[PDB]
Amino acid sequence: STIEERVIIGVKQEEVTNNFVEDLGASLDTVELVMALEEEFDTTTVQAAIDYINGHQ
Amino acid sequence: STIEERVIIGVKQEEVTNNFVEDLGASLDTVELVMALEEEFDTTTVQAAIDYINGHQ
Amino acid sequence: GFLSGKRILVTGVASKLSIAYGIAQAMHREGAELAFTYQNDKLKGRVEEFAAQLGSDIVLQCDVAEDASIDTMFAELGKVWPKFDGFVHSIGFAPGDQLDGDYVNAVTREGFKIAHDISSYSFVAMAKACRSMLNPGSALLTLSYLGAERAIPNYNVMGLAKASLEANVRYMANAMGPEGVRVNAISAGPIRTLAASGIKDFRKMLAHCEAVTPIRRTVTIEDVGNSAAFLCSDLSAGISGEVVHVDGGFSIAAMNEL
Amino acid sequence: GFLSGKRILVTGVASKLSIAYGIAQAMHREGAELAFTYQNDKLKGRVEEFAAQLGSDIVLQCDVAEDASIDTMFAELGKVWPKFDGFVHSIGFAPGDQLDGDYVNAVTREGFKIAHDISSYSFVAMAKACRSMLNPGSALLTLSYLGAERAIPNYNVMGLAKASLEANVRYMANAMGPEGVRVNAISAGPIRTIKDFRKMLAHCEAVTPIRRTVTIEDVGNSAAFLCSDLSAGISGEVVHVDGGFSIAAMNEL
Amino acid sequence: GFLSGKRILVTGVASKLSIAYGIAQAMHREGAELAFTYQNDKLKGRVEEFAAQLGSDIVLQCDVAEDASIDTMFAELGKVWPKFDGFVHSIGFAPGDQLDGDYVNAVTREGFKIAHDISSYSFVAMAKACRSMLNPGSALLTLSYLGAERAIPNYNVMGLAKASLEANVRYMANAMGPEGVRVNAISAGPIRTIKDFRKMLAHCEAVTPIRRTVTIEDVGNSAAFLCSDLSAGISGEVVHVDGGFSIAAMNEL
Amino acid sequence: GFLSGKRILVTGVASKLSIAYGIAQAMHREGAELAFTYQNDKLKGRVEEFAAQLGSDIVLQCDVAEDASIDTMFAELGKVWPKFDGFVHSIGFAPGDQLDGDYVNAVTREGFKIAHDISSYSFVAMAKACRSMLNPGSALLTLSYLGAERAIPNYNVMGLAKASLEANVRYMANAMGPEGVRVNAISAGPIRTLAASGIKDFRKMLAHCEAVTPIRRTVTIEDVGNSAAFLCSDLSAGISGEVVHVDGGFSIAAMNEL
Repeated sequence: STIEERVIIGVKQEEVTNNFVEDLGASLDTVELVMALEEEFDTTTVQAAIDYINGHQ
Repeated sequence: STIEERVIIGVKQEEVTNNFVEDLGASLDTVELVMALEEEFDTTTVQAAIDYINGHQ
Repeated sequence: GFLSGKRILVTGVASKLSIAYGIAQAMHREGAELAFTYQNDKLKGRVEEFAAQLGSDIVLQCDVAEDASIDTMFAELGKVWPKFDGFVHSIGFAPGDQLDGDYVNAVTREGFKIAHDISSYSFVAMAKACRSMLNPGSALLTLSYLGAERAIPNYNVMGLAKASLEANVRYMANAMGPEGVRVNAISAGPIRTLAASGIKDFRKMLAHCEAVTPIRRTVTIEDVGNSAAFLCSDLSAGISGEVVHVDGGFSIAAMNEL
Repeated sequence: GFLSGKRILVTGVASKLSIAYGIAQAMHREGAELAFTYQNDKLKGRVEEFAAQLGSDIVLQCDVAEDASIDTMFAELGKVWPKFDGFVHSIGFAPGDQLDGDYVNAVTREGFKIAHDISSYSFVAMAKACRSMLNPGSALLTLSYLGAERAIPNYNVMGLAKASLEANVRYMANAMGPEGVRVNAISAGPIRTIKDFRKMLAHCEAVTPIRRTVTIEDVGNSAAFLCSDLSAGISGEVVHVDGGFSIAAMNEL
Repeated sequence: GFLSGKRILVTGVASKLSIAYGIAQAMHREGAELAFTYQNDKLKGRVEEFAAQLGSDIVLQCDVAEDASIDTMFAELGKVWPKFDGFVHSIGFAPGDQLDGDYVNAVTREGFKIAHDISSYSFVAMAKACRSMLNPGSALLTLSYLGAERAIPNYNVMGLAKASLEANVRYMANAMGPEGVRVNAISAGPIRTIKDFRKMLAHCEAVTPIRRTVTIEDVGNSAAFLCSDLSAGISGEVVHVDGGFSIAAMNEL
Repeated sequence: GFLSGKRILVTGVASKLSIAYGIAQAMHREGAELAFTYQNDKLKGRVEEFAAQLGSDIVLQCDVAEDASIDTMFAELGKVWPKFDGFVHSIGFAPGDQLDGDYVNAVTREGFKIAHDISSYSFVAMAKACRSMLNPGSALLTLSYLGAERAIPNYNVMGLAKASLEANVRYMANAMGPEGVRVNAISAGPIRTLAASGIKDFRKMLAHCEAVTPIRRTVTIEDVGNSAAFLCSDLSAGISGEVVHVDGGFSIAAMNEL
């Protein structure tokens, strides 16, 4: 599970471009996402699948 | 108001023969009848319009 | 009691053998502090005696006919109560010629206006007037009758007004819910009163109804009082926009030699 | 058709898209003779066009707020139809401010008064005016909405008015029943008659059991049935013509 | 007529006085093609007479307690009508002891089981069996009674069964709606179909708004409407065909 | 408390975050003495802990499937309680394949029999079994759901069973009324539970429902508990054959971006 391979993070594998609310389509749907990624790392776009969650912890 | 004239006691004047539930047509309809006659005298058929309510008081 | 901490305004108390007195009685019993309103000036007597007997100095004239009078009343009530917990709407009236015989015959545009204005709009008018005085956890309650849901002889335009009132309940509960006010109604069975104990039609009626009501009696002002108290307490936090039937089961039965 | 021999007065015809029009068209198709009313001179010509497309030239001025108007209108109709077989009541109004935002905020004594007067009272006001004109077997019909039965946002004081109207149906049915008159209502689903209503309707088609909204045709046919002798066993009823919308719940989920 | 082009299966035809017969007769009149079912051999001949008086000779054995019977019957109907347009469900039963006296005393686990099985489950049991046979625009109809909605003496476990049935209407309407099927019920008033019922009916005519009881004709016509395209906007509904009886209260007084 | 003097049998308690526990909790709080029933043997543990925590030694196996078991249970309950004041029916079940997708597809004759027998007949079976143990002023209560009155996806044959149960209420209230037993139901809104906190479908559902419920939250087991307690107390003497909605107003609203 690489930096891109791990970040868990409703979308088709291919459609989910490493490029959440707008294009990717990842009210409360976006909230349980953080809660799920927060658990497995024990720590606008889909940019944080690399930016926020690699440097931090 | 004679013995027959007084005894107050739903029926047409003429139809109400001095002769309550059966023929005369005078569940609870017959109950308020005693209560009304009991007040103005302060004491099966329509026989008591003479029998019970003349000797008694 | 379970209303300890609650201040409840209570409308239309005018007699001890009455739904509205039964409500006040039960609410006082449950440790609620009370206020009261009265109609014309020639009633301040009785109402002040009733209120005093239920631990209240707060008696206030009001005439829901007029918006003016409702604001005045609430400005005044504001002095002693800066912010309370709800009120009981026990107000309903139709020009007497409306309740007489055939409804299509009897009804008139005027009879309609009054009945609806007094019996239904008054409820919301008073809600508008004290919206911001009302605490979270507040509760409002009005009184209705089977005549809203079924055609009952003579009840005539009151049925329509009551149906309006029952919808008002729903809409009020939906507007005022977001800021913690529950709104509800009791649809009360018939109740023995000096008035009803003064007409063979009503007397024989109430007697017949007794025979066909499942619990085999008419409900009492006490029965209504308890349900009311509950509906204004935090015990009924789950309940809003509901019309609770308090008629011993009468309405849910049919052809009981009915 | 099953209305042949009947004479029916239709109110509320204002455009070819009117519910009232779908009703009149269904009744025409089914053999009814028709008469129409109009609100004010502005709409006279329009209604006259509509009346003609539907086999009729009886077209009477009426404003239901005024007792006199109502009484006049039935007097005039008297000349042509000394005895008709009922009417369709498709009239509802509440001052526009009433119908937007928080209900307790929006509602006012005047709004409430007008709504119930036009939307509810006018129904029995008209029955009153023409009681002795109606044949046995007559039928009266009004139009209602789920806002009577449930709190719907913005519908506000109209809910109360419609609730009053549905009770009116019941008391009228009970009063007039003994002299051979029936009285009923259709509670119509929303009809694709300002993104306010474009999304609403779209979600609507998706949760309504028949998976579309109802048309003025669907309403018209049910209306025609309820005013005919086919509905002889039905009175004081509020029939839901909404493809089942209102008997479904939380069908988003 | 407004049923021309439709094929409708009718259950519960047992005498010329049957509700089911008034229904079939109305549908025949209105141009429907019909098919009928019978319970057991005893009644075969009778139904065959009735089917013939109403333009049909499709007459199939069916016992709705048995899954196999139901499945067979629709297989057979398959040959003639590979695709029909709905059916009328006029089947209700509860062991006779269930239907007399205090409800809690009378009711038993077996009674309850049978009542709900025949009176309520059989309705969806039949839908299940013929789902893929039904055209878009189909309509299914069952018969119900006010005992569903109100406690009526002696009606006992039938009330519960009818209540289950009316909910069944709603869930069936919601399920089958997307593939163009509608599902509804008529709640019929008591029909003059042992002083038990002679007084009951007499007081009934007096408190029913239309001042008479309803006939199998009144029911038949409403039934025919609800199974036709005229009722396209109506689904999941329980229509009261009781002349308004149930919307009236304490009209003795 | 307002249930002081009442002995109430309480069924289907099996977890603290539950309607049935919330009811028992609130009834104990109101000074009612309690008894409990449990299903299979491998549950006597938890139920005995729950009961003890609410001041009760009376725990009793029961399986409403069987008439035998209900009579046994009541013969036993007879020993400690020769004559009580009512029970709470919190029993409902459908074979799990019934609640899955399209109802016409899903339903079967068997699924129907069980669901109705367990969810509706059980209620009356228990009434039949203790009719003569029940004091005047008694009250019975069952639990229902909006699915009785409306078609709700997946709820499937449970809707029918619940509708049966709601009619049972009416008929029971009418049979048992003459000898002083009130019978009623609560139709409860959805409630957060470990179970519902374990499915994105339910989680996002309960969240959405919250947004459209007039009081802007789901009711709580506590909310239901209070209404229940009331409906079994002499405070609700006016009320019989009623299905009280305890869902914060959800059912009386529509198109609330629903």
